[PDB]
Amino acid sequence: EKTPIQVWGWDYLMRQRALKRPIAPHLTIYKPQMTWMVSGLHRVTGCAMAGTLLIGGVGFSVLPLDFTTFVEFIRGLGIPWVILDTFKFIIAFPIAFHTLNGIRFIGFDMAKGTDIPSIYRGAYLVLGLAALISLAVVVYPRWERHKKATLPT
Amino acid sequence: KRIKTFEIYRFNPEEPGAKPKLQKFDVDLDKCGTMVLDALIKIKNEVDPTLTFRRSCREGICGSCAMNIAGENTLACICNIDQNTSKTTKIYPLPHMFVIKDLVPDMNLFYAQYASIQPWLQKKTKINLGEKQQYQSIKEQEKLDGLYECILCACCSASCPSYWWNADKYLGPAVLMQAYRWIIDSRDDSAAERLARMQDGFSAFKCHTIMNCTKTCPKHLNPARAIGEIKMLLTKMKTKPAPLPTPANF
Amino acid sequence: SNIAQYKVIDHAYDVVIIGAGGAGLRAAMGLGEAGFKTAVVTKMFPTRSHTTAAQGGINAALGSMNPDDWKWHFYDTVKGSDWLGDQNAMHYLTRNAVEAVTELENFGMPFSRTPEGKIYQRSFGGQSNNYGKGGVAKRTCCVADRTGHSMLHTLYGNSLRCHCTFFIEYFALDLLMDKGRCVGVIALCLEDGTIHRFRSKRTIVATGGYGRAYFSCTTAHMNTGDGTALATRAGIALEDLEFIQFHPTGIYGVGCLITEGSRGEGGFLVNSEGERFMERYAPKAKDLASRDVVSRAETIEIMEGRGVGPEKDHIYLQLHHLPAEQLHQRLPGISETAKIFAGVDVTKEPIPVIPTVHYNMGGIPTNYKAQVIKYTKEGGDKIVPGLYACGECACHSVHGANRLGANSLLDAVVFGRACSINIKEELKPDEKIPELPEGAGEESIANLDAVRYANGDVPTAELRLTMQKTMQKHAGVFRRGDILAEGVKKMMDLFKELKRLKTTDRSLIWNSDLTESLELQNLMLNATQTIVAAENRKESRGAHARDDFPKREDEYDYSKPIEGQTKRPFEKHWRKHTLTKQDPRTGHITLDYRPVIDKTLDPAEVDWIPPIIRSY
Amino acid sequence: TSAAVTGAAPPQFDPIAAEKGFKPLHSHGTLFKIERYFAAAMVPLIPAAYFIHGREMDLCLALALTLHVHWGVWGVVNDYGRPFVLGDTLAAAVRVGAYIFTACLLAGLLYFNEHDVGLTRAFEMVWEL
Ligand SMILES: Cc1cc2nc3c(=O)[nH]c(=O)nc-3n(C[C@H](O)[C@H](O)[C@H](O)COP(=O)(O)OP(=O)(O)OC[C@H]3O[C@@H](n4cnc5c(N)ncnc54)[C@H](O)[C@@H]3O)c2cc1C
Ligand code: HEM
Ligand SMILES: CC(C)(C)c1ccc(CNC(=O)c2ccccc2C(F)(F)F)cc1
Ligand code: SF4
Ligand code: F3S
Ligand code: FES
Repeated sequence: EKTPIQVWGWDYLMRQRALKRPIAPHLTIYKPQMTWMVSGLHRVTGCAMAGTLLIGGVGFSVLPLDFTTFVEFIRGLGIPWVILDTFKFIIAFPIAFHTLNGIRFIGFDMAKGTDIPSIYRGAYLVLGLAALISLAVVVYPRWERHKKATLPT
Repeated sequence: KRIKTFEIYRFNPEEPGAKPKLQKFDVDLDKCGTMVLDALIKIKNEVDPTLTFRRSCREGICGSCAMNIAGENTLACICNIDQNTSKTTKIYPLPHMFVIKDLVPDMNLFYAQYASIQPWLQKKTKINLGEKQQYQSIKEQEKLDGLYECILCACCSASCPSYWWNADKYLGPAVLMQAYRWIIDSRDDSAAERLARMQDGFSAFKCHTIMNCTKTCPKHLNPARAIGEIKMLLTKMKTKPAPLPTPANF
Repeated sequence: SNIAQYKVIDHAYDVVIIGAGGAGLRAAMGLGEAGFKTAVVTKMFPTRSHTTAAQGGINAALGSMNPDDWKWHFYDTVKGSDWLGDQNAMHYLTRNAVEAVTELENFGMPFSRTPEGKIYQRSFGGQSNNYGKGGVAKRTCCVADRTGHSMLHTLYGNSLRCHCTFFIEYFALDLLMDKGRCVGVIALCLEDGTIHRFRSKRTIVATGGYGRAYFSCTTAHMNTGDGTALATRAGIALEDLEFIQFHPTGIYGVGCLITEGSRGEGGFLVNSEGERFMERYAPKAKDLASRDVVSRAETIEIMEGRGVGPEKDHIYLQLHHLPAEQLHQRLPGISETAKIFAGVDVTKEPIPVIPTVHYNMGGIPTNYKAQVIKYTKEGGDKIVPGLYACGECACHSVHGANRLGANSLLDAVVFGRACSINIKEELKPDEKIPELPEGAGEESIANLDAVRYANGDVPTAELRLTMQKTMQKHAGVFRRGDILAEGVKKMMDLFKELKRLKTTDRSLIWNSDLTESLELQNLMLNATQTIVAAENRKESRGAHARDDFPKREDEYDYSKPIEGQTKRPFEKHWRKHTLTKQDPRTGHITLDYRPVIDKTLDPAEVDWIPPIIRSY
Repeated sequence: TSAAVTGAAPPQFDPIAAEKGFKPLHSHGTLFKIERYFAAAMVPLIPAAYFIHGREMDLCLALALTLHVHWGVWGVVNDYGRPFVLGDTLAAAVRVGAYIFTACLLAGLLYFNEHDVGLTRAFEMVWEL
C-alpha cells in the first residue's frame, strides 16, 4: 500500500513511458568513486557469500559428491600453493570487508562520520583492515607449515 | 591555440525514431569564459543554436543548470572548464531522468516529491499572522545551517542509485533533507506528522548509505547526514528536543 | 499562424499571475487564501527566479538592534527616491513593512537571530534614524548573505498550501486585451510546444527587470523585461525607464553581485592609493551612502587614474579587516562567490569590484493600489481594467530615481500582498470570467511563427550583443547629450535590424533559440524606450546623471529658501515621471510626462516630505 | 488559427488534498532497528567463529546467517524487482522467491551441517590445502 506521493509517482512514470522519452544514462557514465563503488562492493560481497552458501548447501545435498571428495579432488590437481592461498584470500576478503564496512554503514544510519573526509578515511580504513586481516589469516598458517616442513623435531 | 573538446548528449524529441547521441564541439578556451556554462553558451551562440539547456543565475544560486560534467553531478555555471586540451569533457543530463530535450530533464517528480513534505511552517495553536515574531534562539536557528541553503538543483538525487531505481517510492536526498529541515525547526509543531508521512519501507528507509549525495552536492551540503537523522527519529533512537521557552519579556 | 499549425488550449481563471518570484508568489498566496482560482504562469521553476539571488536583506523597522520607527524608513525612502517617488506609495510600502517581514518569519523564513531571539538586522546604504538627523539605521533584516534565496523558497513552499495552479515553463507572449480591458494572457508551453490562452477576470504582471539590456549586469539571463514588453504591446506607456540602478559592487570579472551588506557590516571601498575615498565623496554616510552616489564616486576614481588592477579599471572592496567569525556568520555566500569567481580569500585579500547594472526602478505605471494606469494631461490617471503589476516590473513609484537597498524584496512582498487584498475587496463573486474576443492571441502566434522560422542574416545572439554593448556605452553611469543622441540612433537602427533576424532551431518543444529571440524583441522595446527617455531628460536626479546638466531641476531652486521664489511651470522643470509610448511594429517612441504624487495616503498619520538638496 | 480546445490543469501533487483521509501506513522503524541490532550482534560472531569450531558453532552460524541474509536479499529484491521494469506479477513473484531463497538456504545449511562436514570444518579443510 502506498502514500499519496508514491501513487502520484507511479502515474508519473506511466506518463513518461507513454511519452516515449529516453532515460538519461547513469551507471555507464557516472564517475567511479569511493562512495558508490564501496557500497557496490558491500552489496556484491554480501550477495556472493549468500549465493555461495545456497549453492553449496543445496548443491552438495542434491549431488552424490560430498565436500570431502570435493576437497580431495582439487588437491589432486596439485596446483601451485601461491594460487591456492590466493583463493583463500579471495574467500576471506568478502567476510572481512563486508563485516567491517557493515559497521561503517550502521554508523552512517546513525548519522556518524558522514562528512566527506570521514567517508573517505573510513572507506580506505575498512578496505585496508579487511585486506590486512584476509592476508594474516592466509599467510600465518602457511608460515607455520613452512616451519613444520624445514625445522627440527 | 587552446582548443578544448566537449562531448555533449543530444536528443531531439520531434524527429521520428530519434535516438540520443553524443556530439563533439570544439571551443577556444582563450575566447571563452572559465566555466562550463560559458562554453555551452558560446557553442549555442556561435555554432549550434539548437543546443538546449537550462540556465538563469550566473553564480550557482538558482539551481537551473544542474547536469553531469566529467561523470559528476554539478552546476555548469560554477564548474571550471578542465584546461587539459588533450582530454575531452563529457556533458550529460542529470542521470536517470526522463529527458525532454538535450540537457533538459523532466523535473516534475522531483518537484511533486518536494510538495509532499509540506514545506511550510505549521503551528498547533493558530497564530495572528502579521502580529509578532515567533521566538527562536540563535542555537536553534543555526540547526538550519546546512539545510536551508539547498537550491533544489537535484544533483544529489540524480546521483543516488537507489533513487535511480525507485524514484516513484523513494523520496531521495534532496527532498529528505528538506523534510528534515522542517522537522528540526524549533518553531514547527508538526514533527510527528512529518515523520509519519515517510514511515514506510521506501520513503526514507531506501537510503542505502551510498553517500553520492553528500559527495556531489555543489553547495557542500550533507543530505546523507540529514537522512541518518531522520532514520534515528523514525527508529526512536532520538527525539526532537522541545522548543526553548519564549522569555517572559519577549 | 502563417506557416505552421498550432495546438491552442483555453483555460478559465479568476486571476492569472505572470511571474513566480517574490511578488508573484506573495500575490498567489493571498489570492488562494481568499478562495480565488489562481493560475501562476512562469517561464522557469519559481525558485530559479531572480529573487532567489538576492543577498543583503529586507527593510523593516522591527527595532531588534535599537529603537526605530517606520516613519524614519519612510523618510529615507523619499530622500532615496530623490523626490521622484510617489509618496503615497512609499508611505504604503514603509507603513506595512513590519507586518510584511513578520509574516515572512511567521511563514517559516529562517532569519538570523539576536541574543534576545529576535530577527537580526544590519545596516545598509542610505538609511538613518530620526528623519536624517540621527545615526545610521539598522533595519535591514536578513538570512545572513542569502535573504532572497531564503525568502523565495519560503514563499514558494507556502504557495503549495493554497491550491494555486502552476504553469511552469510557460513563456508569456502577450496580454489578451478587449477594448482596453485585460481579460487574460497567452503563453507558449515549452514542454510540448502547445499554446495556452488563459481567460481571467484579473491579471497581475510580476515579471522582474530588464538588466540584460546591458552588457554587464548582476541579473539573471532571464531578466529580459518581458512584462514591460507585454504592457508596451498592449498599448500601455512605460514609466521612468531611464532610471537604471548601477549597484556599486559587482565583481569586476563577471558581474556577480557582492552585497552592500558587506559594507553594512563594516567593509569599505579602497582606490589604488590605499584611500578610503568614500570619506571624500560622502563625509557623513561614507561607504553607506546611496547607490547612485557610491557608483558615481567609484567611476570618477577610475576616470581620474586611481583605478585598481592591471588595467586600473575597477575598485577594491576591503573586508579582511573584519573578524573571520563575522565574515562567516554574516557574509558566507559572497565569501564563497568571491573565492569561486575572483580567486579571493576575503579574510586576506580585497574583492575586485565595479559598478554594474542591477535594478530597474522604471516599469509599468500603477497607482498606489498596484492597478495599472494610463495617463493623459486632460483625464489624469485612468486604470486599465483587469490589470495589475507588482515587483521590479512595476513603477508604483516606490523608488523614484533611486532605489534604496533592501526596499525591493520589501516592495515585492508588500505590493504582491496588496494585489491580493485589492482584488479580494473590489472583485465580487457575481462578475463572470470574460469570454475572449474572436481571434484573440492570433497576432502573438503570428509573431511566434515568424521568429521561429526567421530566415534573415543577423542571428539573434549578435543582435543581442550589439544591443548590450550599445546600451553600455551610451546609457552608462555618466551620460551626455551627444553620446545619448548617437546611442538613440544606433538603437533605432538595431531595432530595424530585427527584420533581418536569423534563427536555426525550428522545433516547438523546448526551443530556447525561439524563446531567447522573443526575449530579444522584448529587450529592444525596453532598451529603445530607456535611452530615448534618458536622452530627453536634461537634469541629474538619482541614478540618472547628465554631465551637460549636472543639477537636479525642480519646481523651485531648493538650495535657497522658498519664500520669495516663483514656481517654474510643469513644462520647465523635471520633477516629473517620464512616460514612454512605443509603437511595437515601427519602434517609434513619443514622450509624455506625469506629475509626481507628493501627498501621502493620510496627512493625519504621516506628513509629506518636501524636497531638499540630496546629500549623503 | 485559434480555433481551440478546453484545457485541463497540469498534473500537480496537491499535498493537502492528498492528505484527506490518509491513514498512516505501519511503521517500518522498529523492523529497521532490529535488522541493525542483529547485524551489530553478529559482529562478535564472525571472529568467534574463527577461534571456536564444531557443530554448535555451525548451528549458530546457520541460524544467524539465514536471518541476516533473509532481510538482506529481501532488500535487494525490493531494490531491483521493480514493477516499472518487470510488470506487477513478475515483481510479486521475485518477492515470493526471496522467501524461497531463505527457506532453501536454511534447509541446505542444515543438510550440510547434519550430513556433511559442517561449515567450520569445511573452512579448515580448504585452508589446509
Ligand atoms: C543579485 C541581486 C541581488 C539582490 N539583492 C537584493 C536584496 O538583498 N534586497 C532587496 O531588497 N533587493 C535585492 N535585489 C532586487 C530584488 O531582488 C528584485 O528586484 C526582486 O526580487 C524582483 O522580484 P520580482 O518578483 O519582481 O521578479 P523576479 O524574482 O525577477 O521574478 C520574475 C518572474 O517573472 C517570470 N517571467 C518573466 N518573464 C516571463 C514570461 N515571458 N513568461 C512567463 N513568466 C515570466 C519569471 O519566470 C520569474 O518567475 C537584488 C537583485 C539582484 C539582481
Ligand atoms: C559480520 C557482520 C555483518 C554485518 C555487521 C553486516 C551488516 C550488513 C548491513 C548493515 C547490511 C545492509 C546494507 C544496506 O542495506 O545497504 C547488510 C546487507 C547484507 N549482508 Fe551483511 N553483515 C554482516 C555479515 C554478513 C554475512 C556473513 C553475510 C553472508 C552471506 C551477509 C550477507 C548480506 C547480504 C546478502 C546483504 C544484502 C543487502 C544489501 O546489499 O543491501 N552479511 N549486511
Ligand atoms: C558492481 C558494480 C557493477 C560495480 C555496480 C556498482 C554500483 C551499482 C549501483 N548501486 C546499487 O544499485 C546499490 C548498491 C548497494 C546498495 C543499494 C543499491 C541500490 F539498489 F539501492 F542502488 C551497480 C553496479
Ligand atoms: S542538496 Fe546540494 S545537491 Fe541536493 S539539491 Fe540541495 S543543493 Fe542541489
Ligand atoms: S546517495 Fe542515496 S542511498 Fe542514501 S546516502 Fe545519499 S541518499
Ligand atoms: S545557472 Fe543558476 S545554478 Fe547555474
